[PDB]
Amino acid sequence: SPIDSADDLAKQTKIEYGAVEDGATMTFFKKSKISTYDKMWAFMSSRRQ
Amino acid sequence: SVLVKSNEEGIQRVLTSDYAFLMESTTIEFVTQRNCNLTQIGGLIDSKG
Repeated sequence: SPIDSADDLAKQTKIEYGAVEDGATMTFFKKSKISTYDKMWAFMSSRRQ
Repeated sequence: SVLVKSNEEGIQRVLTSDYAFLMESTTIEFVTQRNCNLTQIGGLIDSKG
């Protein structure tokens, strides 16, 4: 689907994503347990290389 | 059920059943260079020396 929802990023795995290494984008996504943000942290840390 | 004492019994289990075995990196390279019925999935998820 068109990815206008933030849950659509958790739905797909084709369109990959990254962020600048700030703790607001990395540490805040790591903790502060939201399930779609858990998916975001899982795809960021699993594709950290 | 999925806990394997050895390496090659896991090789027979991934060869026979609907089972996925986890090896580190180099034995994966050895069995993919050796056996043409097996393949690896994804990238290296850690950096063990």
